[PDB]
Amino acid sequence: PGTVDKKMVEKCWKLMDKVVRLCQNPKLALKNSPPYILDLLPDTYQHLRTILSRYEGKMETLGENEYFRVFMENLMKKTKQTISLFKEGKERMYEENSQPRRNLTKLSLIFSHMLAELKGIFPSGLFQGDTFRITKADAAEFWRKAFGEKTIVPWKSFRQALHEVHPISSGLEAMALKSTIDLTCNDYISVFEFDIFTRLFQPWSSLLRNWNSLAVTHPGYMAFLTYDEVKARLQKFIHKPGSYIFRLSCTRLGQWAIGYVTADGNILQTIPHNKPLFQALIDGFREGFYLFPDGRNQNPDLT
Amino acid sequence: QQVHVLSLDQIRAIRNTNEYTEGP
Ligand code: NA
Repeated sequence: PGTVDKKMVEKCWKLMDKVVRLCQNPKLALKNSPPYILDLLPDTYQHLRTILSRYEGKMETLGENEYFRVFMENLMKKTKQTISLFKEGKERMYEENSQPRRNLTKLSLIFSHMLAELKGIFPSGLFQGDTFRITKADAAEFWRKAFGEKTIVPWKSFRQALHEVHPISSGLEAMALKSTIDLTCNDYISVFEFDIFTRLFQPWSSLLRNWNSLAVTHPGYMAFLTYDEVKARLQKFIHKPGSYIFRLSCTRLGQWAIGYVTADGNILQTIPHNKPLFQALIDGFREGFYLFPDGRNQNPDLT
Repeated sequence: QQVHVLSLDQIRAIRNTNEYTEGP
């Protein structure tokens, strides 16, 4: 990706302004629940202003930084895709479950992940990638050994390095692994995305067996799903107490969110920060709460 | 009623929050 200068950033801001104006169309009636594009693009704008202010008089330093070059290219691309969604979608955008509205929700989730990453790498607007603290010690040691203090690596280099410790099946498993870890959908793995993935699928010692058991062969796992989409999806099981699904929390990145149908026909969502996901699912099954993953009668045996 | 469209630089994120409840 090319060098970033102030003129590229301001062009991106103009495109972002066009998106937030399109999204305020009263016929659209977007709900305010996270991930909310009308929160996320303004917050992204404000954080980018903070970054540019920290680099006043040294914009060349910022604009040559590899992570920032990739980030700005991706933000521009994804903002243009959102505009194209409105121009191709026209009145279909006003229908809640239309293809363009589902695409807008997926993009909203991607913008949320991008913002979180940007703040993890530039917490007060200054680049802090070289001292980024990976949460799990065994995962931190992997990154230090393979990549030093690097903040971002291409997917193919990341795959090759990870395969040395946790072998990866070629084909669709490798594709599914990439889709899980590449939260910002940019074909790179940042140290932030690595931190999130290794928190979600801890312990490191069995990382990809955990991921396979919780995300590939578990029908309860939902990729790129929001809180409101979980409520919608479980509505058809409101008559089947114990139906449940789980996904990444979008506002507490690195935490899981489990949605379930209660005995009195409510849909609740909970974040099991007290214990690992494996254990939350095991305990919830034994206690009668997490019985029917995505409404199915058979539940995986995580023992 | 007016529907005032706010610009990118005028929106202070509402930061509205989804309801997460204690484990069952
Ligand atoms: Na990525």
